Amino acid sequence: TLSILVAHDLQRVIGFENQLPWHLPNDLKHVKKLSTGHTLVMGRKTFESIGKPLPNRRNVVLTSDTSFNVEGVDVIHSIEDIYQLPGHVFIFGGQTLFEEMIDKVDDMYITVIEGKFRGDTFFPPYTFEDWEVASSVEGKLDEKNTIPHTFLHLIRK
Ligand SMILES: NC(=O)C1=CN([C@@H]2O[C@H](COP(=O)(O)OP(=O)(O)OC[C@H]3O[C@@H](n4cnc5c(N)ncnc54)[C@H](OP(=O)(O)O)[C@@H]3O)[C@@H](O)[C@H]2O)C=CC1
Ligand SMILES: CCc1nc(N)nc(N)c1C#C[C@@H](C)c1cc(OC)cc(-c2ccncc2)c1
Repeated sequence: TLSILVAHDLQRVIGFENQLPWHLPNDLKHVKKLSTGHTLVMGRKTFESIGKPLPNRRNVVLTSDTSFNVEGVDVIHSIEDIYQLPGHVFIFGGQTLFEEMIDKVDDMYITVIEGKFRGDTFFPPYTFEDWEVASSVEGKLDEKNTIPHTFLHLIRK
């Protein structure tokens, strides 16, 4: 299985100055649940914005930099290398990788942040005409999660 995993706002904003424009604990819990034991694939900027691999899953970074070798990180150099990864593989970001992979994924796990943030990086446009709603779950609000959000699992038609 090849899946996208993304949090985007109402305008499909995903990033601002190599950070997430929002803090949402629930969505981190969502990601843990979903990806632990599996593989995450990310572009070099996405990785470098955190600088440390996520524990308890396979962290793969795509880059043209042939001297990239962070401990706990496996490296790939082409889009093609993705199809050679065994298991459930999550396209994890960022914008440029999402743009390359959106027409190739089986399904998408989208967290919709029901807000409008300033951004410089965006999830590619998509229409529901192409995607079946497998599930739509409204996120729960509290003191730690103050921003409305919806977990969408979308499967290609
Ligand atoms: N909200 C969310 O769910 C997510 C948001 N983000 C955000 O996205 C932003 C980063 O996005 P973006 O700027 O597009 O960068 P990316 O994370 O997509 O990384 C881009 C880099 O990945 C490498 N790469 C991509 N495609 C290829 C290829 N086909 N062959 C070889 N290398 C390739 C290149 O690295 P190199 O230059 O070294 O060759 C390229 O410069 C950040 O702001 C981050 O916060 C990221 C993930 C999720
Ligand atoms: C969760 C935010 C998020 N939510 C959703 N629904 N999809 C995503 N693809 C991302 C994402 C992402 C990128 C920016 C990322 C890469 C990374 O490299 C492994 C570590 C983290 C991270 C680890 C723990 N705490 C904060 C951030 C985030």
